[PDB]
Amino acid sequence: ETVRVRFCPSPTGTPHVGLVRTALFNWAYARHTGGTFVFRIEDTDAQRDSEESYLALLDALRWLGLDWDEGPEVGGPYGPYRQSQRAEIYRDVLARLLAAGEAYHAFSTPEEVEARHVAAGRNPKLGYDNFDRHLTDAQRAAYLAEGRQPVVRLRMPDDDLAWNDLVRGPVTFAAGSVPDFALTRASGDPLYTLVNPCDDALMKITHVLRGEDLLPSTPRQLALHQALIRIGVAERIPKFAHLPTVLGEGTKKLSKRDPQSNLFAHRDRGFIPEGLLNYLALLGWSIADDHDLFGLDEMVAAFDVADVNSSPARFDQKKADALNAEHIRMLDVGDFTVRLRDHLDTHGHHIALDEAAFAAAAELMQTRIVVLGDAWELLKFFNDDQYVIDPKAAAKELGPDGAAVLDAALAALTSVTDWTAPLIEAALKDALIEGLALKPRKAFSPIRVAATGTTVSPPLFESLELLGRDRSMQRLRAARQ
Repeated sequence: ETVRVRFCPSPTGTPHVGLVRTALFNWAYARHTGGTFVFRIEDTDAQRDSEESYLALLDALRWLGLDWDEGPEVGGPYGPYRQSQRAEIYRDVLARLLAAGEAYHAFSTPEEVEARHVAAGRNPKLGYDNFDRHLTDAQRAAYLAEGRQPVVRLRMPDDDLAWNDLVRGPVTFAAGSVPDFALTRASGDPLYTLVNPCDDALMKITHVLRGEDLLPSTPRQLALHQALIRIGVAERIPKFAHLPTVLGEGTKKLSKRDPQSNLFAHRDRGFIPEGLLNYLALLGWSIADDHDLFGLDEMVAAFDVADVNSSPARFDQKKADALNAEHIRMLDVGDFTVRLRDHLDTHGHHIALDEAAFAAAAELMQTRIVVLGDAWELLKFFNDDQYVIDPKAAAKELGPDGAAVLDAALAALTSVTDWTAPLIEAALKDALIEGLALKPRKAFSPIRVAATGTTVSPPLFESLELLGRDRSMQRLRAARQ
């Protein structure tokens, strides 16, 4: 205590599920511990789609129910929260590192390092060789008079580089194996190698939780974090927590070009935020050994990032859909109906039932869909303008024996006093099973097609009710021929 974690993407492209898990895992850990969840935009390197992506990231976080405590809109005591608005801070902090002799200006060309390696017998493949450490003030001034644009490098300590990862356990880099690293470009502008730990340090981050594709960076940042305390910019080093990389369909990383990495594809299909949050949570974590179905409140009580496994998680759409279905099934019918109706509408797929008739239809669909979008195909027969008898269904059901069936059905239905599913059922059973003596599945099949256009449909008798006497009869009579 008090825990401060951070979600700090670059604004490029739609938020991917791997990145959103990181978001989720920090939000849960903050919320678990009584801590603070900091939202920092890493937009020093602005690309064209950057506002498109910024807007996309906040929408992801706001759809899924993940507020931030400090960041965009809300502010905080440690701002600004856009890296692009902190250029002054980096330059100052670079000034102090330099003055302290924690960092130094380097002038070496890669050809010059290469030749030194060559001269040494060493392989050039090795990185920077720390040469520029010992430059004379004469050598420095000379370079500047030549027009050489130095970059700023951090002086690494000379001992073993290690930390105890919260997920991976102890990780060690050999002493002297990681070269003094660039903090700026030739232009003078700070790199991620400076801005990331500088901001973590200054925003007082206590725990870093991030994809393990960043792991290598960590001994540089610990080295930087250590200088920052010496210079008085910080007083603590954060703990690191490297989260398992999410796998695709081959044992490679889940691709950005692969549709299932895209958060909004899931949303577009009709994932509800509850289903996707439960899923994403299981990407490197279990809540218990006896179950994997939980809401967000149960997640927050239970989540500690030390139980995250270093074993790679594979994305399982079947598992995802399965969780979404149970979450759909878990909503109270009022909430679900308003979610179903809005999904459909805002997709141009408005079902032409009134508020009460739709409510009935939605109650039938709650247990028959894996996603919200599944409804369109099940329900669109309620729309006169979407009605189409499917070629296969009319060929199989609406032939020779279809005639007596539709004839008998039409006969039975015309005397149904109150048009209600029980009485429709009671009439249709008496005329078709009892009367014509066929198996229910063969008695009701062509009736299904006449009313719905297809061979798979919501409960048939409820469907006939919602459709009204008039349209049922109308559809059945036209179906004969």
